[PDB]
Parts: sequence; structure tokens; C-alpha cells
Amino acid sequence: NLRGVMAALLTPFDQQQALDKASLRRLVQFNIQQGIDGLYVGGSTGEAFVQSLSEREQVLEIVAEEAKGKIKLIAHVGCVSTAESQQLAASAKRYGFDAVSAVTPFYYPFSFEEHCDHYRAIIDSADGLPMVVYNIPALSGVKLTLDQINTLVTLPGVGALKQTSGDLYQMEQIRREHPDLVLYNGYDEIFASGLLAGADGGIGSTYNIMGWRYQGIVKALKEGDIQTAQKLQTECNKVIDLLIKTGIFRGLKTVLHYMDVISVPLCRKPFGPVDEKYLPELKALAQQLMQER
Amino acid sequence: TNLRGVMAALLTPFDQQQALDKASLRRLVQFNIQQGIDGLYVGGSTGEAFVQSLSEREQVLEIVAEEAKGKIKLIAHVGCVSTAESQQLAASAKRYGFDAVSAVTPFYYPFSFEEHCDHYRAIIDSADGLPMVVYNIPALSGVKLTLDQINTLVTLPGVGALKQTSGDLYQMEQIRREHPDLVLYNGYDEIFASGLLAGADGGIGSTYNIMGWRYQGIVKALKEGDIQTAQKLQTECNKVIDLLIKTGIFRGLKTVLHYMDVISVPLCRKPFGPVDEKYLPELKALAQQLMQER
Amino acid sequence: ATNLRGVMAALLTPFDQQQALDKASLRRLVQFNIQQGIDGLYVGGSTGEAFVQSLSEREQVLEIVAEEAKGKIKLIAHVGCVSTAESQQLAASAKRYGFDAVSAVTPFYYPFSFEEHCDHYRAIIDSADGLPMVVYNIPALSGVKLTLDQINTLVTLPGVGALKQTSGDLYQMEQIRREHPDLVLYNGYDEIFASGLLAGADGGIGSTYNIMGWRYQGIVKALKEGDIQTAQKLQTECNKVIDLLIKTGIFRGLKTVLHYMDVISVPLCRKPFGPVDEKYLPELKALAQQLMQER
Amino acid sequence: MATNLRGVMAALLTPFDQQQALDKASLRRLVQFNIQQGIDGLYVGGSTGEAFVQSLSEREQVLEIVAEEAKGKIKLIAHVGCVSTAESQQLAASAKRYGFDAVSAVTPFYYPFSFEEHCDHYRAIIDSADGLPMVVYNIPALSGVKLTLDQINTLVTLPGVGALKQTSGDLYQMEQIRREHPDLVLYNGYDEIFASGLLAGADGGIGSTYNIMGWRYQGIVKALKEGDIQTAQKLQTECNKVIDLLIKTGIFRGLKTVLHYMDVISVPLCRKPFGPVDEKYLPELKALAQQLMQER
Repeated sequence: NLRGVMAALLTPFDQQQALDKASLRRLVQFNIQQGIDGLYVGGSTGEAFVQSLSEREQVLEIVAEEAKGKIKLIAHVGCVSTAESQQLAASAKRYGFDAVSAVTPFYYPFSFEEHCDHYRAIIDSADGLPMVVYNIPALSGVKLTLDQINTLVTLPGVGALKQTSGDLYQMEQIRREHPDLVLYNGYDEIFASGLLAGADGGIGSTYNIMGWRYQGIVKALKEGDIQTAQKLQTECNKVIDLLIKTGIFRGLKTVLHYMDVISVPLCRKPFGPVDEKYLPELKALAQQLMQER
Repeated sequence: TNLRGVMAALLTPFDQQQALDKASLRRLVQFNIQQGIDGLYVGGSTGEAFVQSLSEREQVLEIVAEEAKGKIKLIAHVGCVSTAESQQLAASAKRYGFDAVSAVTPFYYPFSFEEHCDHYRAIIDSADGLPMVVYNIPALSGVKLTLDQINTLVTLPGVGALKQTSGDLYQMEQIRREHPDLVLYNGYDEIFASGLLAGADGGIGSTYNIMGWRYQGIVKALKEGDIQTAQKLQTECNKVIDLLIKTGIFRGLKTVLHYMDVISVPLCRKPFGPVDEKYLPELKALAQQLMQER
Repeated sequence: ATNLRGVMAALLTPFDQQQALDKASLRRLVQFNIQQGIDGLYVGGSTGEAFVQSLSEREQVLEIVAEEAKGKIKLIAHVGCVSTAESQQLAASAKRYGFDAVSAVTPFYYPFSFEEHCDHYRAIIDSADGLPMVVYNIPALSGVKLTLDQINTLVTLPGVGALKQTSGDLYQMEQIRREHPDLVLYNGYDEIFASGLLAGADGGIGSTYNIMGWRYQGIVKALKEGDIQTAQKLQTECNKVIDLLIKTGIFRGLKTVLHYMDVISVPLCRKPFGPVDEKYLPELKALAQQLMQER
Repeated sequence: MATNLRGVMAALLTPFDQQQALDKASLRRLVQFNIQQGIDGLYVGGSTGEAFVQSLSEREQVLEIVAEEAKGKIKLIAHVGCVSTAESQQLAASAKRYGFDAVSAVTPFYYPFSFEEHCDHYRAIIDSADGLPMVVYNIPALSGVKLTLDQINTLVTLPGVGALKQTSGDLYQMEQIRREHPDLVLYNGYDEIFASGLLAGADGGIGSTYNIMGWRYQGIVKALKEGDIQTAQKLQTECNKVIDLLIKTGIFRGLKTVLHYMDVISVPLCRKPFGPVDEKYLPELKALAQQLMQER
């Protein structure tokens, strides 16, 4: 079962921008400790697009060693290249992941038929692991229609869709057309509204520091406690407001650093460092979250 | 009281010659009232106001007032590209006894934010006391405002509400967070339930004309913490919206209302075309379903 | 000329302090344009602030311009409104006043289907009673993004004799010319006039022609004679001016310059358009001086 | 002449074999083919070279081979851009080692980088280019990065920047850029508006279609220089008839197919996810190849 609240894992680096293995292991354990349902590895949040294939594989392997069998593991193996995506998919299979995922190939304009074959090829290489189609027009530049999304999610081997779109009319339409589809809400800031529209779970970057709040919104809605659902979403958004200002990945890494999880809060260039003017708020947030749970 | 609630964006019934069909207009107003609607938003996109003359828009306002003033809330959309024309309609809305005025951000020409602000100020002045409902509808106006700009507009002297026709529910929540007492109408019918959850405390929509009770049902369900009921009602509304988008929204609605014996002739004004005959069977069945459901 | 090809100024509508039409200034502006050697005038479009004018006000302007320039220069009446019926009324008036052609921007705000757009133009053409139609493509303001195939269909509708192309896509400009060798094709963005002509346009309609139309005529001539350098220098000068007008606000900036040239009495635009920022007056006054001396 | 970057330069394609591996023989043939048709230089490792579906070592291999074939004969610009600054720096250092005349980098994409981050990205690559001029690459349609004129002005005035490849159809901006930077080497990026782009201010161009008909673009440069507008328009029109076709067939694969028919490329395949050319287009592509060979 792939339904649930899963954190989009960050990739800790050292001062020289190389993978910080110890911090990666610590972050995985930190997520498991807070009760996350699983981890989405190698996606935007893992800074996969500023990493080489071997580096992405290294992360996948380490995460599997740390969490396989404890929580669900989804490997984002997407690359612009189909061959590269297939290589990562085969590795994900070898490491024991529960599923693979791929963002619609970007930069170059590809036809819908080319997108479909891309997924089929990756699904083939995943050798049994279900595919999680990844729709994120804001970053990919690929704007799929409802009909195209319907076609992609019905491809043999596809078991879920990570929907990083704020269009909740489309979210409802997808649920209506696919009653049993695992549908992850992608934008943390509309989690509550996304679940109401039809999503049955979610994958997000901020889950790394406050995943319990999202689990709290799932519970609240399940119990009909709209008031609690809204309060939690509001608090999540006050945090997201900040992270968008500071830079999301580096902001999250900085909070995790103050929580003593990540040794060095750096992102790889061209991502710049956090503006020191935000440190007071990030430190205060880390303190608040540590007390909260 | 206040301006919070579920308000139908009123359609303007026309006769075979595209002239205002007063009799049908009156029937539609009473039809909405009987559905339990909290009020009416008159003279906006749905009333085909932008293909009407000022005199025609005033006529519709006056008649609606005659029919519903004192029974339900009445919001007059007096927006035009021209500030002066908007002001004329604002003055008339006051004269007819409306509860508030509203204006879409002036379109076509690219206006600076300062110009938009002065535009609203001028209309509020002519509204002579009636509160202003700012109207944000980027998809149709082409005006894309930032959160900061929206915050500035809703805090202008005389503004009492915002009709938010935007699918960005992060921004909906941000608006609610920054303005806890603001009357916030969800504009897109298809995300009503989620819009309320995000922070909207009511809504204004075109489809309320034929199934307003469903939207009232969503408000009640969420109020009682009945998530499943809210979702089921929204799903049903969306099945209808799916159809209306295919047939053309205004003409599809008028056609359903015709089959409900509310409107005599279901046509819209040119350039709007007639409904494709292949959709009539579905629209008739819908009309029957809604009537039996209600 | 027995055709509609040429350089036509998009006429501004002079208003008095009360925002009411300044007839005297309108007449002076029409005569000023004729004296500049303009080939014609495009009346009642964006530049005439038609969309913040009532139907009768737009008609009044059409009547006055006709009185002033009918038979002297070509006259194109932009009768476009969102409403088809309203557009038809202006088309009938344009015909009665003796205009050479009518024009209509793709109806905006509401999302109309392409078939609805086609019927819209057909209806207006009918009311134009013989006057050729100039389809007006201006996606930036209208929000209507037509495909090449849709544009081809529109320009070939019975009664259509030209296209005002306010688009910076010069690949599409060339494709239109390639598909329609004899089509009258007006370049809409003044800032790329020279390149637009090179791509296939055989004329142009623009707001800045009101204060320096001879420069655009000079560009046409320069290209006709193979004088690339002159065409570029002229376009560069026009763009230095356009840079300023975009900062000051185009219509009010143009009107202010015209006021300094003693053409327009009150350089005001109708609300929501605001007044020019006084900090720009020195540059606008200097520009007016430069243009007058340049003549 | 020794260091002048102005001119008409082809965006080089990367020939692959049936297994999607680099076809060295065809790559060398393509470089020679371009030199033979009088091209001023080559832009290597950009969008057209399918660099974004190639590894760093594969991109370096192409750079090295092209240098062996053309260094000293024509100008060589190495597009070393990657989303990653570090990878871009590696390619920049290799470009210098191989003897390229300049480096170039597309604005990093996918992630929404701030303008300051873009600036530091270019500065870092410029440092690694150690002397080779940088060609800023603005291509919003593919990168999704929409820069303002002020931002472009800031980028092209960074120390070490000697040119800008402007893949934008906004010819007002093209003129503004030329007006603000009279000495800036400015390459028109969209082949379909080459003539108008030069008229607006560009002093040269870089394009994918130059691989099969570069002499036409050189013809347009000459035509405009001589004040022969009719000839310039005629050539642009013929180029656009071809571009109309390539957009329908798929640009890179359509070009490779024509080059295959011209006996330059052994296998006209692009790397997945790019699909093969639809056979219904072969008649026009073969006829085009024949026409171009007749013309050349």
C-alpha cells in the first residue's frame, strides 16, 4: 500500500558540497522517529538535478540500508534522459525500494506520445516496482491536460500520482475518474484542501521538520474536526511563508541543522547560502518544533 | 447584519431578440430566493454585463431590487473599464437600495496598481456609503495582483469584502490569515468545499442559480464536521460543472433554467452562440434531476 | 491610393479638463497628422481610449474625423466592442460617415470559441455594408491567442481586406505574408516597425505616429531604397522615444508632447488612466522641441 | 579576426549510432561539412547537441573531438552550462584545455533560482574558463527563466562576458540590448527571424538549421550588408519553409535525417525520450536534402 504521508527527503552535504553520509542517515532516522509513513527519495528536494547518476544511486542505497522494511520507500528516478532514468530504476529495484517515480522529462519539448513511452521504458526497467507518475508543471514546464493525466495513470505498472498542482478542480476530477488511485497532494500549503478535494495522502519537503502536523490534518479530517485541520494548516503555512522567503531547501536544512540532525545546512550551487537576516526566525522555529514534539 | 454567505451570480434572461426578458428576470430572482440563497451578485460576468449598456445594467439592478430588496442580500457589480461609468452605476445601486457594490479590476488596458487603487476609491465615493466588494478574477481580467496588492485593496477605506475567483488556495488561506474579519467569497464553484476549508466564509457563483441548495448543503456539512457529505455534494456539483463547461456555462445554465420553467428563452447575447443541440438531452435530464432532488 | 496599404496613425482622443471630448483639439490633431504626411488614420481603437468611451462618444469622434479628413487620407474606423450588436452599430455609422474601412478587435474578457469569433466578424462585415474589414489581432491586450490557422481563416472571411497585427512574433508575420501574398498587413508594434516590414508587413498602424509619423514613413522609404543604415537609425530614434513613453504612460505621454506642440489643449486621459508624473515633463517638453525642430 | 566572436555559427548536432552511442565518424564528418559550407564557427554542447541527455564525460568527448577537427579553422564556442555550477565549471576547464575560443552557459533551470544566484553561477563558470570569454545564453522558451532587460544588462556586463546568445523573438528587446551595449557580440537565436533580428541589432546568429543550409544565413548577412532587401527576404522565406517542416517533423531528428540523406550522418537517431521521425515526412525530408545539395 502506497497511500500515506511521506517526506520528500533532503540530501545533506558537507562544506565541500559532497554527500554527508552520516547526516543523511540521521535525517532518515529522524523522519522515521516522527512517524512518517515513508520517504520519497531523489526528487526535487533531494537536489537530484544537481547530482550525478552515481551520486543519486549512492543516496538511494544508503536510504534503503537505513529504512528498508521500516517505512515505505519511493525512489524518484526521473531524468530528462530515458536511459538514465532506467538505470536509476534498475538500481532502485536492486536496493529494495517499494516503488519508483519520474517527473515528466523537461527542458526539451516532448510530445505526449514520447512522454508515454518514457514512462513505459522506466516501468519496464523497474522490473515489478509500481510507478508513481510525477506531475509538477511549475518546475517542469510540462502542462498536461486531464485526458493526458488519465492516460498516464492508467498505463500498465502505474500505481500512483504525485500531483504537485494547486488546481483542486483537477484533483477532484482525477479522484472521480480513478476511485482507487493513490493520489499524493504535492503542495504542502494546501494539504488540507487537497485531501478534501480527493487526495488520499501527500509528499512534501516540509514534512522533514513537521511531518506530524500533516499526519494531524489527516486524522483531524478523518474525525470531522475541521477546526483542528485548519489550525494545523495555518501553522504549516506560517512556516511555509518563511521557507519561501529564506529559500525552501536551505531553510529546511538550517532548521534541521539547529535540531542537530544535519551537520552542514548547505545546498549545492547555484543554490546560495541563507541570508543571515533569517537566522533569528529559523532558530526560533527549530526551538518551537523541538518543543512541540 | 453582514455580507457573509452563499450568493448566486445572477444571469440576465433575454428574449428571442436578445432584449431583456423582464418576466423571466423576475422569475429567476424569485427562483433563487426559494432555493434558500443568501443573496444575489448582480451585473457581473454571469449577467452578461459586458455586452450590455449602462442603461441596461441599471434596469436589471432596479428590477432585481424591486423583487428582492429586504428579502436577501443584494450586491451590485458596477465595474466597467471606465471609472466614470462605474461611478454612475455605483450611484444607481445606492439609489435602488442595494447592500453593497462590487467592481472587477478594470481590464484590457494595462493600468498601474496606483491607478487600480484610485479607481476603487472613486467608485467607493460614488457608492455613497455602500461597502465595496473587490473582485479579483485574473483568468478573465488579465490583471494579476500580488498578495501585497490584494492586501492593500481590501484595506482601502470603504472596502468590506473580496470575491476571490482564483484557484490558488494557498493565497486564499494567506488572505484569511491576514484579514480575520474580512468577508471572503470563494469564486470558483468547482472548489467551493476546499475554498471554504482554506479560509473563504462564503461564495458567489454562476451555478448557484440551478443548485444553490447544494452549496448551502456544503456549508452546513462542513459546519457540522461532516466531511463525507461535503465531498459528495462537491462531487455532484462538479459533475454538473464538467457538463456546463462543455456546453458553455451561461447558455447551459439558461437552458437548464428553461427546462425548469424559469426562463422563457435560454439564449445569450452575441458573440455568445447557441447551445449545441447534441447537449439538450443531457441538459434536460439534469433539469429533471435537480427538480426531483429539490 | 486605391488600396489600404500604408502608414496610419492610431488617433488619440483629446479631452478637456472635465474629460469631455475637446472637439477643437481633435480637429487640430487630425490636421496635424495630415500635415505630417500620414497615409491615413485608424480611429476608435485602443489609442482613442475607445474602451472608456460610450458608443455615442465613439460615433461622435468618427463623425468629426470624417468631416476633417474624408477624401484627404484613408480612414479606418475601429468599431470593435465585446458586444456584436454594439460593434454592428458603429460599423453602420462608419459606413454612413464615409470611412474607407472598418476594423474590430477580437472580442475580449469572456472566452469565446473560434467559431463565435468568426460569426462576430461576419456580423460586423454585414453591417459595414461594403466597407472592407481589418481584422485586429492584439493578444497582449485582448487576451485572445489565435493560432496561425485561425488567423488564416479570419483574414480569408468574405469581406476581410486586411489585418492589423499587433504581435511581436515576426516568424508568424512572415508566415502570414507567405500564405497571403496580397493581404494588407499592418505592423502593430511601433518599436519593431522596421523589422516588421522586413518580415512581411507592408505598412503599419501605431500610437506614436501622432508625434513622429514622418520617421516611420522615412523607414518605409529607406527600406524601399535598400538604405538599411538609415532605416535602423530611424527605428533606434523611435525606440528611444518609445522607451520614454512606456515609462511616462503612452497615451498621456503622447498627449503631453502634443500639448507642447500646440496641438492639444489639455493632455488628459480618462480615468482610470492617471495624470503624467510631473518629473517627466522636462523630457517630454524637450522631446516636443526636438521633434518640431526635426521638421 | 583572431578573437572576434561575431558571425554565423551552427549549433552542432551530436550524431549517434543505432545504440544511441556517439558516432565519432559522423561527428567528424558533420564538423567538416559545416566548415566546408563557410560557417564562421560552431556552438558545441548546447540544446542542439542533446547535451541535456548526455553525461559530462560524453559532453567533454564531443568537445575534444570537435576541437581536434576544427580548432584554428573556425571559431569554437563550448556550451558548458548545466543546472549545477560545479559540473559547469568542470566543462569550462575542459573547454579551455581543448583550446576553445569561448564558453557559454544557459541560465540554470528547473529550480527557481534568484537573480543573484544566476549572477554568481556565471561568475563561477567565468572563473573556471580562465580567460575564455563567456557567452550568456538567454532562452526562456526552454529554460523557463524570464529575465528582465535590466537583468540581461547586468549579466552581459559581468567581467568576462563577451557575448549574448539571444533566443528570444522580442525584437524590441533585441534593439534595446544593442542600444545599451554597442560593442556586445549579439547572436540571434531563432533562425526563423534571422533577417529581422539582424535588422533590430543582432550582429550574427547561432542556430540548429545552419547545419544543413548555413550558406543561406550567410547570404542574408551579405544581402543586408549590400542593401539587397529583396534577396534577404527571399532567403529568409526559403529558410522558414524549411523551419515550418522541421517543427512538424521534430527539429533535431529532422535535421539529422536530412544530414543522413546528404551522406554526412550514418544513423539519424536522437536519444530517448526523443522518438524517431514519422515516416510520412520522409518524402519532404529527402526532397529537401536533394534541393540543398543541388543548391550547395
